[PDB]
Amino acid sequence: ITNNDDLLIFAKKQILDVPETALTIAYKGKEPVSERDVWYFIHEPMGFETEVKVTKIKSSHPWSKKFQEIGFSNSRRDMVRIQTQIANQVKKASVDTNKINSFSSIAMNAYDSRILTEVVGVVDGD
Amino acid sequence: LARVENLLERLLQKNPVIKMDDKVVAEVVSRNQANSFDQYNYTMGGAAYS
Repeated sequence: ITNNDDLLIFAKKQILDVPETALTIAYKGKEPVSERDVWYFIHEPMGFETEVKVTKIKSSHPWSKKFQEIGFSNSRRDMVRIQTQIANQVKKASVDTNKINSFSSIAMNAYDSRILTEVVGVVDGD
Repeated sequence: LARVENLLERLLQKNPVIKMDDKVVAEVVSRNQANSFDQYNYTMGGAAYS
């Protein structure tokens, strides 16, 4: 990009100016929870009275008697996520260097044609 | 007192094996390792995955 407004919006997109929070709730009610519904969260001791949008569900079978785990505002850190990020960055770097090897070879290849042009012009000038 | 002995024997029958789950253990271990990794990254400025 060349203008300043696009750079400004890009820079605004490039940083996070709020604490990164992730909420997890153990729910044991009768009403089922879907992947789209937005609930109302009220929890006085933790100072919560808001609307929460579901982003992660770990449900059990209806006959399993177990609780449900529901997430909001992205997920906890975890290591396997970090390893996946590192692996995909490694793959991107590998494809980048594979492409740039061919690009450098072409730069060498593109040199010989211009060398020939210089030689032909030198002969013509003589 | 014989039925006390019978119930104690029946209660001795129980297998002393307590099956403990592995998936939750792995997930908690991963979370703690992620906490350690974030700590080490913060102490190194930002010269890490993030």
